[PDB]
Amino acid sequence: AAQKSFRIKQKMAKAKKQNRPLPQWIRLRTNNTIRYNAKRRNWRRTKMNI
Amino acid sequence: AQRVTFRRRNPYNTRSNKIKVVKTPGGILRAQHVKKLATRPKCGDCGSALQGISTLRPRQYATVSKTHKTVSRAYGGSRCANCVKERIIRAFLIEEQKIVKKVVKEQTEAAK
Amino acid sequence: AHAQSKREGRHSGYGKRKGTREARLPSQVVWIRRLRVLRRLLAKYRDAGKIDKHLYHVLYKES
Amino acid sequence: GRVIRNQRKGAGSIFTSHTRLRQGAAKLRTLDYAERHGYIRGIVKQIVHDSGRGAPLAKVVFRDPYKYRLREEIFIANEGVHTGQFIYAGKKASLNVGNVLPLGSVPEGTIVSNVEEKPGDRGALARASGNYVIIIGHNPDENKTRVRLPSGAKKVISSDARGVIGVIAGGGRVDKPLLKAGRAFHKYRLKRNSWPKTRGVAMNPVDHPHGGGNHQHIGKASTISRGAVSGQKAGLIAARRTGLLRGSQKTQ
Amino acid sequence: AKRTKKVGITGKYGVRYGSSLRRQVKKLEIQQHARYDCSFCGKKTVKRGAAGIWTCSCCKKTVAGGAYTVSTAAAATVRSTIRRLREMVEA
Amino acid sequence: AREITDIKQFLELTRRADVKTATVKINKKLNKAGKPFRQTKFKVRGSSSLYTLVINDAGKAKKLIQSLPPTLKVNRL
RNA sequence: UUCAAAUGAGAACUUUGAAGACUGAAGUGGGGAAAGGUUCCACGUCAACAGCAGUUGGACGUGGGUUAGUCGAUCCUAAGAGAUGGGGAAGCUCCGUUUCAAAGGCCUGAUUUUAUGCAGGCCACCAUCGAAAGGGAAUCCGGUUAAGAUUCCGGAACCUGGAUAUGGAUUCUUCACGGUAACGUAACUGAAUGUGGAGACGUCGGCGCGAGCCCUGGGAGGAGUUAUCUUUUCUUCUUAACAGCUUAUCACCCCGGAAUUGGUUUAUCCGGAGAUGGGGUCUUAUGGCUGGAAGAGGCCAGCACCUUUGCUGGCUCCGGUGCGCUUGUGACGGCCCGUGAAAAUCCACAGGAAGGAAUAGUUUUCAUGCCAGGUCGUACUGAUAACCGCAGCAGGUCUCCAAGGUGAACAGCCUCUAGUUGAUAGAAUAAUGUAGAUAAGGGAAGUCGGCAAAAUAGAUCCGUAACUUCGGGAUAAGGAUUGGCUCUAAGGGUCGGGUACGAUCAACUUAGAACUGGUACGGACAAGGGGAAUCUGACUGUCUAAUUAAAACAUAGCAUUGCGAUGGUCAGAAAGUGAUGUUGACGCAAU
RNA sequence: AUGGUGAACUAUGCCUGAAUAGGGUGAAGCCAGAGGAAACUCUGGUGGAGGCUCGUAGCGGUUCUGACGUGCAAAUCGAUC
Ligand SMILES: [Mg+2]
Ligand SMILES: [Mg+2]
Ligand SMILES: [Mg+2]
Ligand SMILES: [Mg+2]
Ligand SMILES: [Mg+2]
Ligand SMILES: [Mg+2]
Ligand SMILES: [Mg+2]
Ligand SMILES: [Mg+2]
Ligand SMILES: [Mg+2]
Ligand SMILES: [Mg+2]
Ligand SMILES: [Mg+2]
Ligand SMILES: [Mg+2]
Ligand SMILES: [Mg+2]
Ligand SMILES: [Mg+2]
Ligand SMILES: [Mg+2]
Ligand SMILES: [Mg+2]
Ligand SMILES: [Mg+2]
Ligand SMILES: [Mg+2]
Ligand SMILES: [Mg+2]
Ligand SMILES: [Mg+2]
Ligand SMILES: [Mg+2]
Ligand SMILES: [Mg+2]
Ligand SMILES: [Mg+2]
Ligand SMILES: [Mg+2]
Ligand SMILES: [Mg+2]
Ligand SMILES: [Mg+2]
Ligand SMILES: [Mg+2]
Ligand SMILES: [Mg+2]
Ligand SMILES: [Mg+2]
Ligand SMILES: [Mg+2]
Ligand SMILES: [Mg+2]
Ligand SMILES: [Mg+2]
Ligand SMILES: [Mg+2]
Ligand SMILES: [Mg+2]
Ligand SMILES: [Mg+2]
Ligand SMILES: [Mg+2]
Ligand SMILES: [Mg+2]
Ligand SMILES: [Mg+2]
Ligand SMILES: [Mg+2]
Ligand SMILES: [Mg+2]
Ligand SMILES: [Mg+2]
Ligand SMILES: [Mg+2]
Ligand SMILES: [Mg+2]
Ligand SMILES: [Mg+2]
Ligand SMILES: [Mg+2]
Ligand SMILES: [Mg+2]
Ligand SMILES: [Mg+2]
Ligand SMILES: [Mg+2]
Ligand SMILES: [Mg+2]
Ligand SMILES: [Mg+2]
Ligand SMILES: [Mg+2]
Ligand SMILES: [Mg+2]
Ligand SMILES: [Mg+2]
Ligand SMILES: [Mg+2]
Ligand SMILES: [Mg+2]
Ligand SMILES: [Mg+2]
Ligand SMILES: [Mg+2]
Ligand SMILES: [Mg+2]
Ligand SMILES: [Mg+2]
Ligand SMILES: [Mg+2]
Ligand SMILES: [Mg+2]
Ligand SMILES: [Mg+2]
Ligand SMILES: [Mg+2]
Ligand SMILES: [Mg+2]
Ligand SMILES: [Mg+2]
Ligand SMILES: [Mg+2]
Ligand SMILES: [Mg+2]
Ligand SMILES: [Mg+2]
Ligand SMILES: [Mg+2]
Ligand SMILES: [Mg+2]
Ligand SMILES: [Mg+2]
Ligand SMILES: [Mg+2]
Ligand SMILES: [Mg+2]
Ligand SMILES: [Mg+2]
Ligand SMILES: [Mg+2]
Ligand SMILES: [Mg+2]
Ligand SMILES: [Mg+2]
Ligand SMILES: [Mg+2]
Ligand SMILES: [Mg+2]
Ligand SMILES: [Mg+2]
Ligand SMILES: [Mg+2]
Ligand SMILES: [Mg+2]
Ligand SMILES: [Mg+2]
Ligand SMILES: [Mg+2]
Ligand SMILES: [Mg+2]
Ligand SMILES: [Mg+2]
Ligand SMILES: [Mg+2]
Ligand SMILES: [Mg+2]
Ligand SMILES: [Mg+2]
Ligand SMILES: [Mg+2]
Ligand SMILES: [Mg+2]
Ligand SMILES: [Mg+2]
Ligand SMILES: [Mg+2]
Ligand SMILES: [Mg+2]
Ligand SMILES: [Mg+2]
Ligand SMILES: [Mg+2]
Ligand SMILES: [Mg+2]
Ligand SMILES: [Mg+2]
Ligand SMILES: [Mg+2]
Ligand SMILES: [Zn+2]
Repeated sequence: AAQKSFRIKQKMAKAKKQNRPLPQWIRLRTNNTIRYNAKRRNWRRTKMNI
Repeated sequence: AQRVTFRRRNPYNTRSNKIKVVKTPGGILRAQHVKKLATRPKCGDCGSALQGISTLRPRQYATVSKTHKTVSRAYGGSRCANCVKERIIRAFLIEEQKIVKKVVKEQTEAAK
Repeated sequence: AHAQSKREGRHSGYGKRKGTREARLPSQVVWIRRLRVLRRLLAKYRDAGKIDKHLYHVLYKES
Repeated sequence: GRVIRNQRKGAGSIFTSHTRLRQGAAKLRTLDYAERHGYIRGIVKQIVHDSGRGAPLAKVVFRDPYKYRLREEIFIANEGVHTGQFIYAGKKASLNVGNVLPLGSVPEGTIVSNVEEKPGDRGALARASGNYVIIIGHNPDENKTRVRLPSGAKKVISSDARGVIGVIAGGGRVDKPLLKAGRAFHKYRLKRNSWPKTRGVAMNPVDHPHGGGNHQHIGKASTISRGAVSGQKAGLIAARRTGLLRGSQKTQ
Repeated sequence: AKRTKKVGITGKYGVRYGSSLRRQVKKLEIQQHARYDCSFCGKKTVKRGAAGIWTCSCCKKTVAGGAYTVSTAAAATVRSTIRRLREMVEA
Repeated sequence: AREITDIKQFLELTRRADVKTATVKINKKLNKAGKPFRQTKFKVRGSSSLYTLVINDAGKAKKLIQSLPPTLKVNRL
């Protein structure tokens, strides 16, 4: 890093949008079943493997 | 006491990464990157730095009035003049001897 | 205050001396000075005629 | 067992020549019209060091007679040849050190180097720091010429085959003790990866015909047949005699 | 004042390699570093530069020569043999 | 980036087609050793270089400032 | 580590002030490469997480933030990789990379149906990928942000492409003059084709000079100490790219003609192939003064007021020193069976096809002028918490910058600047520990074994054996000396001398002599135990990462073998296939 | 047994880069001088040689058969080297 390829900037940027908690309004829909976000990620817990 | 950092992302000490510490109007020390040095062009005959000709890294010779890249003589910016001297002398003399070689063996054929 | 006292030949005895004589002042450095100075004297006396060339040239090679 | 060392060198991986610094390949001029009906002049613009070579190369430039332009060849410098010198290449060319002549035209006794095997293979015989060949006779009908090589082996090649007058430079190179490991180190540095050499006797059986045992010993005869198969041939291959050479050498 | 009874330039090698070997080198080293007479301009300015190559300080001529010395004994006989043989061809 | 001294060449600069604006500068300085004196630099700005003409004489400056084209944009100090 | 304040339900742990310390410029400072990917910054904020805690965080929630013609990429080529005409292979695919190939595109001319067919002449180079440390067009300084900056703001530049118009230069001797010459210059035409240079190159050594740093005098400022003493201690006093003029060791030219040989480096080279001498010519590394540019920056004092925050004055000057340190660089010298890349790219010259003036032509390598410069990366960590080791792991992980003292020193030890003060805490100090020490008399009696420990140590002088490959053995061994202070002597630079000496300036070295002390003084730090033999390996060098470092491997040296290419040796399933081979017996291969 | 994936560790070659305080020794070459009938021999300097030596960084890994041995660590830590 520190001087990256646009391919990698993307995945990096895509991964930044996926790093939010559940939108709580979803919690309210009929039959809704998703308690929490089970696909979250931390920079110092799981590495992206590029 | 005042120390200093490279100004480019390259962190290693190479020929294209030479530094030069400098005092700015700000009163601070600062690195300045220094282009590699120019070397003098040379005689393609004797081999010396050929005098009268200016010296700058090659592409910089295209940003320069034509006089900086020449001297005003036969074979000007290209051979060292004592070289030109030589190849004039040898030219004359060998062209002359050519005459002495011809008419002499023009006699051989007639006296044989 | 100290450095001054140094200037007066102080604190320079065998006791306060940890590097060798050579390291403190390289033999060669001493030489090169001396010879540069003999050399430079000759050129003076000769550049004035105080001494002639034939004598100079002997001194040079002797120096 | 493991593939033994000498087998591995053929697949040429970490073995291949160290090529990079080398003036180019040394060669005679192509065998054109000029050089086989007359002769042609050029100047040695430079004699220089080839890397991994014993003998100095010789940059020698000529005119191209079929286009206005210079064409430079690369010669191995015979002894005593010098920059600025004129060099002659051709059947009808005078016989002084440095010139290249067909072996048909040199009186016997002539000493020559970098000689062609077939004519026009641009040099191929005695090119090494010191060596040369001696023309020991001619046979006009079926124009052959007989020469002695540096090996002492006598050979007969065609007379049109060229070779150059004189001996190769760098004489006596092998006379100086290498002296230490580093010198050979730097010797082979610019040749190929063949040094240092472990002894097959110091390895285990997996590694070599000689390997293993509770003492270091070849354990069977080290003179190995010609017909011997890959992975067997290590030691004195095809050895017809063996032991310290008593008495004079020199091919009778 | 004489510094070494015998080892000469070979005195760099200290105690190593064995006397005999130092001798063989020394002989050849004295040959290679030595300064030589120029056939062309006549000053003793020919000095070596990598095995085989001999070049004049001034006048800048370069001769190809022996590995450690300028003229191989061999080569020089060869110079003469060719002399001889050449001569026959004109006369 | 360029210095000028010809007080005729100067004038013509200030009438060049591309020379839009210019500025006049005033430093107190000192003379030889004894005393001070008022210096004045006449900077003209071309499309690719700032020519500046130092006039060390107070008198010459007062007359020069009037020679300036009235269509020129002068920045005083 | 400590005291206090503030904050908060709550404070050993957060913020702030104070105190004590630490890292000590080979950093716990300032930045980067790889790797991470938002951790960067702000606000909110503690359920989990940070092996005590928590009001704090690299955690949680929510947002904000990475600006380029000039920095990189992009282009170039390196080892190598790899399509294609081919040839192998049942086939996936293997070979080959210019090789058994009909391999392709530039300049302007021919058009004035017209847009671009043919007319010359070339040129045979025949993919492409491969470097964010190699090659390479061009930018700096000041200011600015919560967080960006050689990227924004401000000022000043430069490069490349494209357009071109005025000025100048040039020509009736058409394609300039000048200089004896080296060569000068604001210019001063030049197709094909050829040729030359630059790109472009090892390492060590001393010596010369540059820059930054270090040291230091005077003056102008601000600060510190002042029982006492000190014209004191500390600190500010700066000048970018770019441009003009000027500046060089080297090299070369002109004059002249050398034994009584001279010139000359620290280092012994130079000259009748023209020295010493005199006079000139060039390279512009580097430096000087001016432009930039004092308006900036830096230091102060003197007025204003919730504010944005101003407003007004000043000063920013002159020098010294050198085996200093770091780096840059030149002229040289040593070394080699080692002689220490390539291409893109830029210029020059040889050539002279051609085009071009007097009623007006040629000229854009002189000046000035106009338009344009895309795409992607730009945050931050770089480590005793941002990377890899299951982790905020005593491990690992490529590099630049570098102050004062002591000392030989980039050592150790103390300090300035900057940064830390993180590592659960409290009370006691039993046994046994781990780590650090001392011990009367004896001195290895301990033990497999002096294991461990002790002893030694710097520097100056004196003194030094067998043996030896004559180079060593050697710091052999053995000795003496060493502080403080006070003096003496030796060692240098710069100037004017008709064609003997005078005058001043600035240095630590080295030897000596007094006095002095609870006989101490390399006073901490730092720093070799020696000796006589046997065995074994010659030596330096190498290995079992994680129980073996050795006498084992290597080595030079010695010797033996194979081979002249239709070949030795070795690779492959094959082959119009491959290593040795850019090779040739002073060689390659095999012991 | 068949078919696949690895040289981010490590082994070795190539290509292109980068890195190493201060000391001791004093090899060729060079200058001046001394003796000697001669042949030749000596002294003082200068100079800076080496897979040389003292020793940091670096690289390594000898001993304590030291620490640790449910570790900081699936190889580390200390001193010594
Ligand atoms: Mg940066
Ligand atoms: Mg280097
Ligand atoms: Mg680069
Ligand atoms: Mg010129
Ligand atoms: Mg010039
Ligand atoms: Mg000396
Ligand atoms: Mg002097
Ligand atoms: Mg002399
Ligand atoms: Mg190859
Ligand atoms: Mg090897
Ligand atoms: Mg071996
Ligand atoms: Mg062997
Ligand atoms: Mg074994
Ligand atoms: Mg077997
Ligand atoms: Mg067998
Ligand atoms: Mg065996
Ligand atoms: Mg045996
Ligand atoms: Mg605490
Ligand atoms: Mg606090
Ligand atoms: Mg401290
Ligand atoms: Mg240190
Ligand atoms: Mg820390
Ligand atoms: Mg990270
Ligand atoms: Mg975020
Ligand atoms: Mg933060
Ligand atoms: Mg809680
Ligand atoms: Mg955590
Ligand atoms: Mg906790
Ligand atoms: Mg808790
Ligand atoms: Mg967040
Ligand atoms: Mg650039
Ligand atoms: Mg691009
Ligand atoms: Mg292929
Ligand atoms: Mg490419
Ligand atoms: Mg690059
Ligand atoms: Mg800034
Ligand atoms: Mg912003
Ligand atoms: Mg920043
Ligand atoms: Mg701007
Ligand atoms: Mg502007
Ligand atoms: Mg342009
Ligand atoms: Mg003119
Ligand atoms: Mg070319
Ligand atoms: Mg070239
Ligand atoms: Mg290079
Ligand atoms: Mg200061
Ligand atoms: Mg610049
Ligand atoms: Mg002169
Ligand atoms: Mg003159
Ligand atoms: Mg000196
Ligand atoms: Mg450095
Ligand atoms: Mg060389
Ligand atoms: Mg050029
Ligand atoms: Mg122009
Ligand atoms: Mg385009
Ligand atoms: Mg940044
Ligand atoms: Mg950073
Ligand atoms: Mg951190
Ligand atoms: Mg991690
Ligand atoms: Mg993981
Ligand atoms: Mg860790
Ligand atoms: Mg930090
Ligand atoms: Mg702990
Ligand atoms: Mg406790
Ligand atoms: Mg006791
Ligand atoms: Mg006793
Ligand atoms: Mg006893
Ligand atoms: Mg006992
Ligand atoms: Mg025992
Ligand atoms: Mg016993
Ligand atoms: Mg012990
Ligand atoms: Mg004791
Ligand atoms: Mg012995
Ligand atoms: Mg002994
Ligand atoms: Mg005393
Ligand atoms: Mg005195
Ligand atoms: Mg005096
Ligand atoms: Mg050994
Ligand atoms: Mg092991
Ligand atoms: Mg194992
Ligand atoms: Mg060992
Ligand atoms: Mg071990
Ligand atoms: Mg033997
Ligand atoms: Mg076939
Ligand atoms: Mg690797
Ligand atoms: Mg060193
Ligand atoms: Mg020492
Ligand atoms: Mg050393
Ligand atoms: Mg006498
Ligand atoms: Mg040395
Ligand atoms: Mg060594
Ligand atoms: Mg050692
Ligand atoms: Mg030491
Ligand atoms: Mg270590
Ligand atoms: Mg090692
Ligand atoms: Mg250990
Ligand atoms: Mg243990
Ligand atoms: Mg335990
Ligand atoms: Mg050590
Ligand atoms: Zn010569």
